[PDB]
Amino acid sequence: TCPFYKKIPGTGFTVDAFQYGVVEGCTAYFLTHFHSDHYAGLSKHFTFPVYCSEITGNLLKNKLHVQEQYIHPLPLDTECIVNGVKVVLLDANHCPGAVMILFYLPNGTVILHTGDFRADPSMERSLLADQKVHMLYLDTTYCSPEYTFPSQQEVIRFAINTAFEAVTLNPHALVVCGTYSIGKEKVFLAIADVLGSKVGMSQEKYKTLQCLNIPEINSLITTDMCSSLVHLLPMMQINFKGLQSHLKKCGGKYNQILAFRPTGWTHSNKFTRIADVIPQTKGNISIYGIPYSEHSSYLEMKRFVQWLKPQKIIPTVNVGTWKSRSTMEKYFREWKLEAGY
Ligand code: NI
Repeated sequence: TCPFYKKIPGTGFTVDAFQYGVVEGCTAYFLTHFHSDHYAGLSKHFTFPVYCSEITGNLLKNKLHVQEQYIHPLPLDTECIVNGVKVVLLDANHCPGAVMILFYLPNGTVILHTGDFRADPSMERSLLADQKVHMLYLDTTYCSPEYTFPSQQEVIRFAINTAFEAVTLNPHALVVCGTYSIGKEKVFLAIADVLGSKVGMSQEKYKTLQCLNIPEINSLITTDMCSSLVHLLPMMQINFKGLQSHLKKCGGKYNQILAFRPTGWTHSNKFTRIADVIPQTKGNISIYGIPYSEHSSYLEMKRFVQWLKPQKIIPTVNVGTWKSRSTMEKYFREWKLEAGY
């Protein structure tokens, strides 16, 4: 049954609630981004209205085969009316098409649902600056102080230099990148750019990237593996056995694989810097895990919430244990006391 933290009170609205069948009294279903835990339930046999971004729209149409009539895309940074309630979609700085949603309730209450996000100081100069937020439904994925990680810019610099070096030393070395969802496209595209290659992928994956309104995308990707020296594979296949297997398949064109696994956080972040990261090697195969996060670090989250100063916070991640809930409420109190709201 639909949990409370996916219901928007004083509306007929839910957010990311597609796996509970028909939710008693919902007139419009919001989808924040195209990730499977969030869209779980949608299919071609869905007949209620779905509100989302243009890009999340292209993906529901073309990947899930939801029918054109039930997909309601909205532009970002624009005041829009939906069943008599003013709403605004903002960029969540998560994966492509990922949005936060502001609800302006008839009674004067104002609600922000972050979906998944990586908080940034640039959000402090959006339409959020213009008025007061009473409730915050918050992505709390890394809501604990141990969770530190570098900026996206730093991680990309590391990857670019690592790849460029290894390929300038051995022109017969292949770079391979893992993927299982949308998001994190920058890793493989920035590596391809430094190497003057296009990225090579399956037909299912090419299709997915065609949905994302990436500028000049036809110039950056391809389904011809042979012409491309950066290859995407399913993340499951990023291990010694899977890569060895894939090296066989290239037909004596390459003698070395360098590979990148974009992890989230990993306990090595408590002891080591980005500059100091080392791969796992076995023969002509090396695999780097790199901490490219599309979620807030603890400090980024804290800063955002302290600037926003909401009256109530309702977490949407790590809600399933009493220990998690309790730990989060302590950090929310600390934040509120340190900042005076
Ligand atoms: Ni997500």
